[PDB]
Amino acid sequence: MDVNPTLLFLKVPAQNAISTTFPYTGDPPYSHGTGTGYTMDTVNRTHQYSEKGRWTTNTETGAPQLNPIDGPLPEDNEPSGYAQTDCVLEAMAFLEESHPGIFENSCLETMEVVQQTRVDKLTQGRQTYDWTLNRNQPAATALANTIEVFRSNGLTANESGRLIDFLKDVMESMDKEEMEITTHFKKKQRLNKRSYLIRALTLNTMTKDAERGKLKRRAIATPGMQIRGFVYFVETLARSICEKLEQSGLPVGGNEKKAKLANVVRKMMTNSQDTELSFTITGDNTKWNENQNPRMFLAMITYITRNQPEWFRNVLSIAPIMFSNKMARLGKGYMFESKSMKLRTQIPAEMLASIDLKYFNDSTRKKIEKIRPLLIDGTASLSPGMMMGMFNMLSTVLGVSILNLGQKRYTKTTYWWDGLQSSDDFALIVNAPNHEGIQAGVDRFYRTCKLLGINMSKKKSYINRTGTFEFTSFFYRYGFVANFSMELPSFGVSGINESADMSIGVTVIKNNMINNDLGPATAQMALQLFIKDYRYTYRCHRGDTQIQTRRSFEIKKLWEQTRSKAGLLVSDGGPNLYNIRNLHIPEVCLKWELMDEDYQGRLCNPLNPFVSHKEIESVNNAVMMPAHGPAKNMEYDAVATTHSWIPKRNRSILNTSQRGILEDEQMYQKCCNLFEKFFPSSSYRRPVGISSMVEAMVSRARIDARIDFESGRIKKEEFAEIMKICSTIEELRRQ
Amino acid sequence: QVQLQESGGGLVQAGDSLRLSCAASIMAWFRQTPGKERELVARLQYYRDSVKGRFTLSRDNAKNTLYLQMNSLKPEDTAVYYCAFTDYWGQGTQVTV
Amino acid sequence: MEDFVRQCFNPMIVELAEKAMKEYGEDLKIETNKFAAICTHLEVCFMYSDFHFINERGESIIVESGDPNALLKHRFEIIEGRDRTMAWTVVNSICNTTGAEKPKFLPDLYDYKENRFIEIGVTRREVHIYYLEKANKIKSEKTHIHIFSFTGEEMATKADYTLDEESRARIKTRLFTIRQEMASRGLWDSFRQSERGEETIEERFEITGTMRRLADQSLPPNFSSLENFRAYVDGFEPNGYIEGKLSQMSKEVNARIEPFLKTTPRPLRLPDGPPCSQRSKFLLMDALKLSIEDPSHEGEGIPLYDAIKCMRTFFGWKEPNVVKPHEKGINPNYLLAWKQVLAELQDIENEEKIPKTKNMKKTSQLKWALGENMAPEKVDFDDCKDVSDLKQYDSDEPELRSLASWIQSEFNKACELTDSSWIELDEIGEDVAPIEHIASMRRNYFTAEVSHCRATEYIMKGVYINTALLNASCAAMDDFQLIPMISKCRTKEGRRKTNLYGFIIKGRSHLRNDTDVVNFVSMEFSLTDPRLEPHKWEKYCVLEIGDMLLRSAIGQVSRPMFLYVRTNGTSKIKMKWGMEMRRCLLQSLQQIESMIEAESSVKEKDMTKEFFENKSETWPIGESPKGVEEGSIGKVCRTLLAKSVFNSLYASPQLEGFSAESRKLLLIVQALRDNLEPGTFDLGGLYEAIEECLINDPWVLLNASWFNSFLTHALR
Amino acid sequence: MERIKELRDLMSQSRTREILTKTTVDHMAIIKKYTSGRQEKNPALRMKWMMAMKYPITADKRIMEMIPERNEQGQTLWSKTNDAGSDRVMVSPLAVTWWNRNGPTTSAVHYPKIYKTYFEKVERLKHGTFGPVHFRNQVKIRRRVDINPGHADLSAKEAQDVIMEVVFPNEVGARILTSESQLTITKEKKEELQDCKISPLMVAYMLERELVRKTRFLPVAGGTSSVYIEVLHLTQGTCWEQMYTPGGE
RNA sequence: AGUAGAAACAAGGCC
RNA sequence: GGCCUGCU
Repeated sequence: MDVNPTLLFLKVPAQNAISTTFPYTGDPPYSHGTGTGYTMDTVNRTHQYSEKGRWTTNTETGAPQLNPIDGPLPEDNEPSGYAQTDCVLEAMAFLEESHPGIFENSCLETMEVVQQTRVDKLTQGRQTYDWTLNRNQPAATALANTIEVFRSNGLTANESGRLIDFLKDVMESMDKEEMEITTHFKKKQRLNKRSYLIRALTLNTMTKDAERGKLKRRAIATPGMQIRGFVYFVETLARSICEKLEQSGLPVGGNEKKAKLANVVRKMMTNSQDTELSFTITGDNTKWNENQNPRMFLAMITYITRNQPEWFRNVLSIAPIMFSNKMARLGKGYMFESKSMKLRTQIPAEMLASIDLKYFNDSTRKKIEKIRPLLIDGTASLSPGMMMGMFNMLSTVLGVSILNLGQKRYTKTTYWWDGLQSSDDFALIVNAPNHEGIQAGVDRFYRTCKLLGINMSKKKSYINRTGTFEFTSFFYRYGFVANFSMELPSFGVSGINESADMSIGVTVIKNNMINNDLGPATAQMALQLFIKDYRYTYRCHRGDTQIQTRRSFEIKKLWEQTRSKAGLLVSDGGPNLYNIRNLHIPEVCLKWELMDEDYQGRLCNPLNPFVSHKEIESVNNAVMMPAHGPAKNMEYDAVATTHSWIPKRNRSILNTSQRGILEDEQMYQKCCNLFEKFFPSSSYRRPVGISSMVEAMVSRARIDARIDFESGRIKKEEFAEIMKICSTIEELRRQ
Repeated sequence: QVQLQESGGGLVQAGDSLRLSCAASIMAWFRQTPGKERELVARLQYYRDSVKGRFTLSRDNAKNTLYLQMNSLKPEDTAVYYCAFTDYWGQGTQVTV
Repeated sequence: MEDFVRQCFNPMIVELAEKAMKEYGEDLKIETNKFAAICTHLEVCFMYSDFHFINERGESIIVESGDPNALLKHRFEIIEGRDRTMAWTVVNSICNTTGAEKPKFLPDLYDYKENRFIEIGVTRREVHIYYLEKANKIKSEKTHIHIFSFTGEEMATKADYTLDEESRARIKTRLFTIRQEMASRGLWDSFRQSERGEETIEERFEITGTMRRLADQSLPPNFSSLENFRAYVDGFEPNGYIEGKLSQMSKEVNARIEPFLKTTPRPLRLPDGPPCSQRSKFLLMDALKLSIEDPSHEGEGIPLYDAIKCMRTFFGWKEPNVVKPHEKGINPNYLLAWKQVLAELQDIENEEKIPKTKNMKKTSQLKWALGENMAPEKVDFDDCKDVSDLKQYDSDEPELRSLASWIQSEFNKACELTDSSWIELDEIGEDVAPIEHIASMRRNYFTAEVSHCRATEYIMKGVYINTALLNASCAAMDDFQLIPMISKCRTKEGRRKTNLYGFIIKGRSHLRNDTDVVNFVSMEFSLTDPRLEPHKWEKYCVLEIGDMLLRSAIGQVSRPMFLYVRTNGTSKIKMKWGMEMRRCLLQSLQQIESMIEAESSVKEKDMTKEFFENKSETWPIGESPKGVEEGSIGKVCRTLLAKSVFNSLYASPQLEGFSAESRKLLLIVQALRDNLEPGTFDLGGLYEAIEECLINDPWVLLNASWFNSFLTHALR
Repeated sequence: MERIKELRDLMSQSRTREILTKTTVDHMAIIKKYTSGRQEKNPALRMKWMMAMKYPITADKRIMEMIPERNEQGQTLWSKTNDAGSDRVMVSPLAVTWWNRNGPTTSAVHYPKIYKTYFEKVERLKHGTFGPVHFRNQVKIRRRVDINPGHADLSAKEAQDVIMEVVFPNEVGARILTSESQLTITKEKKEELQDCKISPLMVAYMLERELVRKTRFLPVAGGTSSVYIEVLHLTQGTCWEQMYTPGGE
């Protein structure tokens, strides 16, 4: 007899055992080298899906741009980006009519937010493409570098501390004859108008790793800092709009998505009488981002912001204006090998414009030949369409408009449709009195989608009777069925620290028990395995064992020293008291009454040199990138113990010409620590104002010395010493 | 505009005394010689070291008039003597010892 | 008017007033009388505060110039002259230290004698109105208020005047100096009334310059300016434009539904080529175990001593010789490496105490076997351009290979029971709730079912091997290291036992990226002759190292005993994911527990015990030439565990792609079997998407064969 | 005394003087987050990889003067080589366990008073009473429920001023809290935590967690109470219901 | 050789 | 041969 697990589906329905079809117990695919090939392929594919448009050359950037809007209507089922302006404007108008007051309200709240938003909001972001160094750097670092360059060039309106003023300075920089940047190898280099325009309109391309569910790798993009404020405002407007649309599912979580899917299916099927047939289409959109033209987003926003202050319209329109002229950096480059001479070489992507094509294979040779005409200063113009879901929310708005355009008031026919859209994925429930009606409805829905630059993937889509469908790895079969294979990768040690890892593991087990219908015995097994892996990872074994490690000696002496050994934490080699009933309690508090007072005091000592807290945002928040989803943050319950240390940093900056960044880091951190000691609320509430550091610090020294004498340790001798030391630092700052 | 009129001055013996007054229609006396500079006498009481004990500045506020008493005058005190206030100056009177 | 503040006031005050001007964001060129008025307010604040000191008594000491000493305390300490944030900082600090009441508006000074605030304001109008005005602005105030006015008059409540009168004569002399100096200037046409409390501003975000031209090039094809396009949008109204283009659009743009029937789906085509080879990092079906029967636990003990003791338990060693060559390497190197390992093992046996971890010599043998100094040296392009052989890295579709029957048998025997328990679980909090007791009983049942399973043994082998390899790579980055493959089990009798499959030599492991490869050489004992399925051992070199005698009724077999030696490699990501193989247990048993719970939701009672003991219900878990064979729930547990283990062992992008694109077709087939009239828009496209994932991986090809068999058995 | 002294020492050196002079208060946050350290994409892989090194964690410089450089057998506990972009020094994990067996001891009696939420959870569970498990299909319907069982009927911003006035009374600024509920909360949490020396930031964070109301969408069947939602994993399942009554009731 | 698979590893750089 | 780094 030959064993075959798949035959199990002959008795258990597919959805009731779908977890077996998710090989999420092995290493996910990773990219190894350059992503330049993928970037070039994506650029060429985006440009050839809109080949029948019209070509122009921008007078500012001098780059060739392709406009397919209002182009010839498609005559085949292949992907097409020839969106029609009038059709999309009409779709938005019908969306407004079905939801009166949506645009005006959303614009009002967006106007409030834009005129009260601060610059620091831009620091709350992941890697961004700093143009000062032409590389990806943390959002805060890139923002600081750009602000420094602007201030050195004379653009100091951002000193007002307002994001709108920062954007005003950004736009004013566009009209400058010559800017100056700094490079280390420090050298001051001058950038002319066109070079700075291209550096501000460019995107950095990388390869996406840890992407499960496809054989081929893809490319993703990261924009600069000049354009992120406009993107933030536009996405704020789009989120405020989608929050008023029940057909959208992008700005919500997973459980809300399931609830809305259940509600829509029940509404569609229940209202349908015996005569009307119902069919569900589990649709995926092929080349979703490559076929969405930024000009159409400009049209949608300018229709949304009608009868609004002109400044609001301008600030919200700046973003799509820059995306329509966006450029993409090709990537890291290409690495060649010569086996005859036994050597390797790495050529940067910027040489692709001039480098001969003898080194490249046929596929890459043709890709380079096709993309060369669009190469301007080492970057390729990508006007026709978006690169990687930067306008997720606006795309969801367009999809929701398409979904609502079939409310049976615009169809003008017996058939009708509804459903749920989340960018690149949708479920469409279509009802009609007969199979011919369903066919006509789906055909018209597809045709209308093709008029908006949205394509339906026929290969990854199928239609059945309502009651069974899929949506973003959520399988609905007369009710959503748990999978538990999507969350399997999150059952190990997170990698934050000991206490954080313990709390995160127990909380993940608890949550997957609540949401993903994890069984009790399975949860107990998960707890046991997690504890085993945790002890084997942090070298913290039970203590009563003879497992020799680098940490087994101190742990054993602590074990033999303690009297009530049941109170020792698993991190210190103690027994595990966790169970299904204790999954919502931190380890420290669960073992508090069992700890010896000496060990308890040594553990939770504020003066410990290991605990370090930076800001209110990073107290008990851990960023865990979930499998098959975007990066997410979790609140984990933990007590600040000596085990809450933060791990070592990379330390490879020491071998790079960018070595002075570490000295600047140290000096900035010293100044920030001094300010915090002067202003204790610096971390919890970020200080605001327009004065400089030393003014506030010296003046508060004055006052605090005064009052702490009026009652406290200070003495006249010390108070006068502080006053004249303040005068000394004053005259020092003078010179 | 507010303006000052010096009174007093003239020729005087060595070791002898003079009374200067300044009428105004912080306050001062100053002097100046050839061969040097504008030289500080007194403020109102604050004086320069070379002049201490010998000259007594004083004021009336009622009839708007300051007084310099100069006792034990010396050849090196031969100068034009001016009054001033806090911005404005007088025309000065000459004291010849 | 600004010429006055150029002339008279000192720098300190003028820049203080200029920063106060910047504070609330209004411009100085439009209205300057406010600047002069508030700078005079600030000046009176200073001149009233300074020159006033206190000593340990009350009765402030007043000195025209602060002498050098510790006695420089200031009688009145200023509030204004600071930013709003700091003004409120001082307010709150004074309230919290003085125990006084917090005012709602900005004071100007604080004093000790009377322990309270002073809000000085000198207005153009006479005092006896401005005083009570600001008083009714401030609610129930104990802070004393004192104001002057240009005429020279003073006033205050309580008839209180807090310090010397010569200072106030100073104040009013300053005041009339101001007055009859504007007399020379001539400003009272507006000086009395120049500020009326204007607060208004319009936000301006103007598109101009280059950024405007960009806006003119981001419009539809037949538009010339953003102004015109916005006007058109504002004037646009729906007039049935989607219908016109829908009618005009070609009818070939359709989404016709192709019915999906029993005869529609065709079997997935498998690639053809040379048979598929073995990819695992260790032997799974052909492993052999040398044991000692020690009482130590899994992690307890020292590796090298245990390995040597286990190997001394076997007698019959012969001089090794080549049996099956690598067919691409230098087998004599493998032979010499094996003899070197034996020699150095003896060398450890001789000395005093067995080292916890041993380093081996870097001979040419393992230099070749571990791929040392073979990475091409990195150079610059400007120095290597004329080399004809210089080209890209080989980037093409992997070699095509057809499925072989060995993977099927390997999976078959990976789901079979064993004579040992390969899982020793940790401790949990004592169960207190009845649901916890039910969970514990279920867990005990599953552990009894799966512990005696080759899948669990493979899990432990992989976890231990990858953990040791990662730790050695991170610790001994430079020097080759010896690691014996150790796994500890427990017999049926209950006696604990150790097992030594072989050895792993880890090489240079300077791993920077998650994809960087660490090469090692693995040696494992076995009894399976490699002359029967040579195509499964394409990358192995197999020697003959001894003879084994296992008790059998046919005299005694005296079988040969071979050594499978190969060069393999891994990476940080692969090591990390292989050291988390225990979650296969989770996956499998979560699936089984979901089955049990779903069935128990029907009958209102827990159904675990009868499922595991009666074994009445069975699921299709394989096909025999006679037909489909069904097994009890325990066999399903073992089968799913083996499937998860093989997923973790043979993981690859092909597996992910095939899994997704075959789950799609499985859902379609399930819809067909449920009588839900399934339909497809392009089924050929889906088939081509599935078939492109099957290239050379044995596991994915076996999964595809299983899928074809399931289709054949289904659709009936 | 000290604080202004390192201020003067910083201003002594030209670079830090320039940083202090030209940098405005508003930019405080930016430069504080200014770092070359990228946020890790795969934390688990490197935590499993770094812990195999010697000196894998980081600690303040003060550790060099509280913990000896080596333990009894000579295993090093800390190193004097500083981190990449900080003055902290890299140390071994043993320095943690050492601190828990011979490090300085204090009085942790006030931690229960600080971490009110967690200890209240423990007390509620310790006195809970379980019941029989009933096996029947549960119709889990998704609903919006409040998870925090100690929220004082305050929002994030609404309680943020309360938290500042409780911890940072001087940086409150204009705000003086009007609602009398906030008055009593301030009084209680002021007199209760008057000398607690854990950290201002952690105290503020835990006060925010305790007082601020927070809500999330979850699949529930029955219950719906704040105390009954924290144990939602233990009382409700796919095909079983476990009757439970927390200690509070 | 080996790992791996649309491009890489099989140490890097600095003296 | 000596020393530096391992997400920069």
